[PDB]
Amino acid sequence: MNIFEMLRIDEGLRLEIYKDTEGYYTIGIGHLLTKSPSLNAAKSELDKAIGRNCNGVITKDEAEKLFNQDVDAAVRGILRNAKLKPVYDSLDAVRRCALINMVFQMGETGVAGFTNSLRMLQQKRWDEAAVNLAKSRWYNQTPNRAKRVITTFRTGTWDAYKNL
Repeated sequence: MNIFEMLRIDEGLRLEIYKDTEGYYTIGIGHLLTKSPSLNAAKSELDKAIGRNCNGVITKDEAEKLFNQDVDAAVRGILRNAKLKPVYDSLDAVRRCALINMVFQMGETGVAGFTNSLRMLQQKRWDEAAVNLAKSRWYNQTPNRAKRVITTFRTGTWDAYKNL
């Protein structure tokens, strides 16, 4: 299991514009297009992102290309962030995938806000961090995905995904 397979399980693959859990316009493998209510704004962002007139639909290849960019941007983002970098540096390989997953879903800014949880992971207090991470809007809104990530931080194994 690796970061790509993990995120592909959590996000799914859709080749037509769709609305995410929060109601925003998304395409491919969790690629957020716009928070704007306009399907037109969305379609415009889409063509800009692909470099073609897509008319709301993309190919598998296009979805994967966007996915490759997003994952890369997530990693570079963590590495450039004063709050996340040190946490990332401190973790083992599997747990690193867990942090990457959070950043891909909620952005650098959002994860950087989990101050106390970040501190606990850094200290390797696994159980305590899992309990703190569950006290969030994130967990309440997307509990099955949050649980998978949380289990990953808890155990340092891919058990939560070996099912899926």
